[PDB]
Amino acid sequence: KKVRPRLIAELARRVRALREQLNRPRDSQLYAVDYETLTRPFSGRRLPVRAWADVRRESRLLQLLGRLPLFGLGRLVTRKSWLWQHDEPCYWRLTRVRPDYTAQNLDHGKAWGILTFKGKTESEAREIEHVMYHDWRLVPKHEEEAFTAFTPAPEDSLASVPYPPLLRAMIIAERQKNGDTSTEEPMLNVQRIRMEPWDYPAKQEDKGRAKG
Amino acid sequence: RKNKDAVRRPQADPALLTPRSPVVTIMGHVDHGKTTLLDKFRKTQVAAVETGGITQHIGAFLVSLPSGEKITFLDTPGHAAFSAMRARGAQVTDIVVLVVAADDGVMKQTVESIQHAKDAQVPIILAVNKCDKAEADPEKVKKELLAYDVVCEDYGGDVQAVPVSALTGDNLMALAEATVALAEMLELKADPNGPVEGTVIESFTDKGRGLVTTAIIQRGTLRKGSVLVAGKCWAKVRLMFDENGKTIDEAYPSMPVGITGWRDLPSAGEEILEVESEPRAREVVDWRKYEQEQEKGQEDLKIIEEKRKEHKEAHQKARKRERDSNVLSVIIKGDVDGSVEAILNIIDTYDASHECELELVHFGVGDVSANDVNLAETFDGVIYGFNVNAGNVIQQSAAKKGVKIKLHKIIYRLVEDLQEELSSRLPAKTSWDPG
Amino acid sequence: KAYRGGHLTIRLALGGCTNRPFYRIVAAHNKCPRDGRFVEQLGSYDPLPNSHGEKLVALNLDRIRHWIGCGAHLSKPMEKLLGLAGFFPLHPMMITNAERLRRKRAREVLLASQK
Amino acid sequence: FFVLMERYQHYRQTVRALRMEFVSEVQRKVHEARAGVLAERKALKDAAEHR
RNA sequence: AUAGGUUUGGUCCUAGCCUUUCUAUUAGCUCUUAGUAAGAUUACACAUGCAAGCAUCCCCGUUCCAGUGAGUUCACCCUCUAAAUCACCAGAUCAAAAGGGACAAGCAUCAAGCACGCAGCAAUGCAGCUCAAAACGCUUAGCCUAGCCACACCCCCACGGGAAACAGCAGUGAUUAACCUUUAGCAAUAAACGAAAGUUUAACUAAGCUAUACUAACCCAGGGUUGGUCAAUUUCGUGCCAGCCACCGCGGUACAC
Ligand SMILES: Nc1nc2c(ncn2[C@@H]2O[C@H](COP(=O)(O)OP(=O)(O)OP(=O)(O)O)[C@@H](O)[C@H]2O)c(=O)[nH]1
Ligand SMILES: [Mg+2]
Ligand SMILES: [Mg+2]
Ligand SMILES: [Mg+2]
Ligand SMILES: [Mg+2]
Ligand SMILES: [Mg+2]
Ligand SMILES: [Mg+2]
Ligand SMILES: [Mg+2]
Ligand SMILES: [Mg+2]
Ligand SMILES: [Mg+2]
Ligand SMILES: [Mg+2]
Repeated sequence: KKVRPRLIAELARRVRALREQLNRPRDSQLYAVDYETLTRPFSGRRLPVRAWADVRRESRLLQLLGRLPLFGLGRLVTRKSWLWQHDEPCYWRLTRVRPDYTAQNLDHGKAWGILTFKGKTESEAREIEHVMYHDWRLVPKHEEEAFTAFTPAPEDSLASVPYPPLLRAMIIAERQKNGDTSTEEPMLNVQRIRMEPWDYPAKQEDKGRAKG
Repeated sequence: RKNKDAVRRPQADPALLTPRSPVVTIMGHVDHGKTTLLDKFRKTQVAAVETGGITQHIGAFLVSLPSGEKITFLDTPGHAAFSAMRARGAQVTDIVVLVVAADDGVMKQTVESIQHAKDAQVPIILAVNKCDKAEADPEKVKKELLAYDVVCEDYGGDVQAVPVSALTGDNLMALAEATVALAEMLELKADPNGPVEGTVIESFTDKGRGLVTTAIIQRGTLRKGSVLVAGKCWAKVRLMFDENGKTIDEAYPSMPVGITGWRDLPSAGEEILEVESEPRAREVVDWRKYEQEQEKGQEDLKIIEEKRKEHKEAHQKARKRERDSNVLSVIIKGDVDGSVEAILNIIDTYDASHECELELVHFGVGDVSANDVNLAETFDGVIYGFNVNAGNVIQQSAAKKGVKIKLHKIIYRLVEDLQEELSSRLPAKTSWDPG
Repeated sequence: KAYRGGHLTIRLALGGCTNRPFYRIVAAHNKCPRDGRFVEQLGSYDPLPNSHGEKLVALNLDRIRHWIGCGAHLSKPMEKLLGLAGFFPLHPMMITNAERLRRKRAREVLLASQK
Repeated sequence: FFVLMERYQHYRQTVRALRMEFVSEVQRKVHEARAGVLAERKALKDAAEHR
C-alpha cells in the first residue's frame, strides 16, 4: 500500500491546463465558417444541412451590431427562426456587448440583453445564446413600437388532467381501502408544470465552450 | 477407406464451351530480353527495377492488346536454376513465345525451353530479339533451331519466326498480331460455369494477407466464398486480387488471380479444384494426406523390414554423437515456394558428399523466424534467406545463439556463398558445381 | 468503475437465448452495460406469447415510482410498456404508429378493392 | 408533424406532473422514516426502556 | 471414499505411489442430422476494411460500449464530501478524491527495517516507530464473478521521450500442443444526439465455422480394452528378441507382445 507518486502525471496535467488557458482559441477562430464548403475551418467540421441556407443568406448578431453605434446597445434584435416560427413578437433588448476585436470586422463576440418571447419579457438581462448562429435580424429604430405591439391572449392553461388509467384506479383503490367515501375524481395538477417551447433561449452562461 | 477425393471435372461439352483468352508464356535464355519484351507489351518498365537485372519469379500479367483482346503473359525466369518454374510455365501455357537473342543464337536454356514446349505440346512462336545490334542473324538462328526441330515458315516449318527489338520496341506490333492469329487458330475455349479449375503459379506468405497463391483459372468462374482445394491444402476464397492488388469480383478462365485464405500453403503448379463446402473440402484434404501417408508408410515398411531382417539374422545366429566438421547444416528460407524449390533442386544436385556433406535441416517460405534460428542453433547450422527479411530481434537472437543468417537477393550470389561455406568446411576449393 | 457523469435509467436488459428474447426491467446506471450491473430489478417482460397468447409483464410499481422520484430516466421501450399498462399516458409515438398503421392498412385495402 | 409535436408537448407535461408527484412522495417517505411521530416515538420508547 | 493394487519366504503396523470417480485442454483413430451454449496459446508484430455521430450552425458525444489479465491486497464497510440526475430548486439518488478499518499463495536459507514516531501554534524538543502473534524482502496470481480491480504500445505516470501502436470486430505473420467469418442489419434492447419524426453504432440482434459441451433424433459406428486391481480372448507368428504396462508385471518354444 506504500504509495509511489504520480509526479509526472500531475505535472503534465498542470502543463496541459496552462497550455489550454494560454492558447485558448478566439471566438472568431472557433465560430469561423467557409461559405463554399460550409465547414468551420478551425475544426473542419461540416454544418448541418438544415443550416446551409440560413448560413448563406442571413447574418450573425455581431455581424449586424458592428454597424451600430455602441453596437446598437438598447436596440431590439430578432432571429429569422423566431420570425418564421412564432407570429407573436420575439426579440432581445440588447444591453451589453463584448466583441472579438481579433476578428477582422468585429463580427463575433458575446452579447447580453433582455429577452421578449411570445410577447412576454424577461425580468433581468442575461447572455444571448446562439450569437454565432446565422439567423439574426435587426429591428429598425422606426417600426419598433409597431413590431413590439402585442396583447396577451386569455391565459389558457388547464388546472388538472386525468391520471393515467392504472394510476387513477390505484389511487381510487387506496382511498377506498383507507375508507375514504370521497367520489371525487383524482386529477393530476399541471399548473406548476409550465411548458416552455423548445426554441425558448437557454441559459447561455452555463453553456460550454469549444476546444482545440 | 472410401475414396472421397476431388477430381478434375470431365472435359466440358461443346455446348458449355465458350471463348477464352490465351495464355502465352515467354521463355528463353538468360538476359535475352524476355522481361524487356514483356515490359514493352505491358507499357510498364520493370526491367530497370530488378535485383541483379534477373527474373527470378514466374510472373503473370493480363495484358490488353490495342485491338481490345486480352492475353495472359507468363514471364518465366531464364536462369539455369529455375527448371521447375520453366516446366510449370510450359505446362500451364497455351502458347510459348521462345525469345532468342540474334546476337547469341540458341543456348542451353533455349533448348530446355523448346524441350518443355514439346513436352507440354504447345505451339511455339519464335521471337528473334536484339535484331538491332550488329551480327544479328535471324537466318542463322532459324538454321540452328532446325537442329532442335523448331522449323520456321521460311523453311516450310509451322513455327512463326518474328524479328523484333524489345529495346527499340520495333516489330512488336507484328509479334502481337502473330500471337492473336495463333490464338485464333488454336480456338481456345472453356466452360465459364461450374466448379472452378485452376493451376497454382506461385505461393507465398504475406504478413497482412496470410497464405497467398497466384493461380490461373482454367475452367469456371471464381468468386468470394468459393471453397478451393489444391494438393493437401484448402481455402475459402477471402480476397481475389490482380497484379496491381485491385480486388476483382470474378476470375474468368485464363485470368491470373491472387487468391487469399489458404489454410495451408499449396505447392507451385498444383491443381486447384472447387468443392461444395468447407466440410467436403476438409474431407478431400484428409483423404489426400492419408494417401500420401500410405505411400510413405509403404516405403517406410520396406526400410523397416530391411532393418528387422538384419536384426533377426543377427540375433538368431547368437542362439548423441559429435557432428564432424565436414557437415554443413543449412536452413533454407524463400520468398515463394518456387524459390524454395529452386534452391532445393540446386542442393539436391550435390555430388561432393565425400569431402563435405550438405544436410538440409529445414526449409520454408517467409522471413527467418525464431524457430529457424532455434534449428540453426541446435544443429550448428547456417540459415540462407532468399529475398526474405531478418528482423532486428531475430538478428540479435541469432548473434546471441551463434547462428549465421545470410540473406541474399540473387540465386547465383546465394550459390556462390554456399560453395564458399562448403570450401570453408573443407580441410582449398570445393569440387561440387551448380552449373 | 468511476463513471464520469451519467444518471439512472429504468430500461429493459435483454437476456434469454438466441431467438428467445426476454427482458429484465432494471434501474441501472445509464452508462453501465445493457446486461451489466444494475441498481435494482423492477420487473420483467416476456415478448414471446405464452400458451395463453399473453405477453407477461411484471412491474414493481412501488419501486418504479421510487426510482422516478429519485430521478431515474425512462427508456423509450419502458415508456411504451408503461403507457400500454396505463401507468403512463399512451406514448405519442405509440399513437402515431397506430395512425400510420391505419393509413397503410387503408391504402392496402383500397389496392385490394381496386381489383 | 404538428399533431406529433402537440402530442409530445401534452405527454411531457403530464409525465412531468407525474414525476413531481413521485418526487414529493419520495421526499415525504424519507422525511417520515427520519422524523415522523412513529420513528420519534419508537426512539424515545427505546431510550426510556434502556434507562 | 463403501474403497482397491503394490513392500515380505510369510504375517501385522506405518507409509509412499498408483487404480476406480468428475471436469477442462491437446493429440491419435473415427463422425450423420437439428436446436442451444462456448471458442487465438501469447500484454509479441500487424496489411486491409469497418468500429462516432447527432443537429438549424452553439453545445452535447467520441471518458460510454466493446477488449485484455501485463501489473496487483486502489475492489468491501464507516466518516466526509466533490462531480452527475431529480424541467430552476429540493434535500433524494448515484458516487469520485480524502480519512479510518478489513482485504491472496509460497519462502524465516528474506530477521532485522534504517527514520520507518510523537509533542508544540510556531520556534523547536523528546528518540522514538514496525517486527518471530512474521515487520523489511523475493517469487507467484487478476479477484471475493448479477459482477468487480487494473491496463490501454513501452518509459508505473506521459509535460517529454522511445516511436508510430487491433488487449474494438473480422483477419494475418510469428509463437504454442492450443489456430472461428476479412457475414448482414440497425428489425429488437442499450448507448449518443435531436424538441421531434428520426440518424449513427463490428454494442447488440440474426446468421457463418468448430463433436468443446448440453438437449433431440437416424429405419448411418467407431475408439479402447480383454493377466490382477477391472467387464471381457480362440488359433496362429515370435521366443528375454520384436514389443507391451496407470501400479504389480509379461516375453528364454504367451489368456499380458
Ligand atoms: N541489344 C539489345 N538488347 C536488348 C534488347 N531488348 C532488351 N535488351 C537488353 O537485354 C538485356 C536482357 O533483357 P532482360 O529482359 O533483362 O533479360 P531476359 O532475357 O528476360 O532474362 P532473365 O533475366 O533471365 O529474365 C537487358 O539489358 C535488356 O535491356 C534488344 O532488342 N537489343
Ligand atoms: Mg530478364
Ligand atoms: Mg478429440
Ligand atoms: Mg500475471
Ligand atoms: Mg539456501
Ligand atoms: Mg501507459
Ligand atoms: Mg498490440
Ligand atoms: Mg481482433
Ligand atoms: Mg496465423
Ligand atoms: Mg482450442
Ligand atoms: Mg505361440
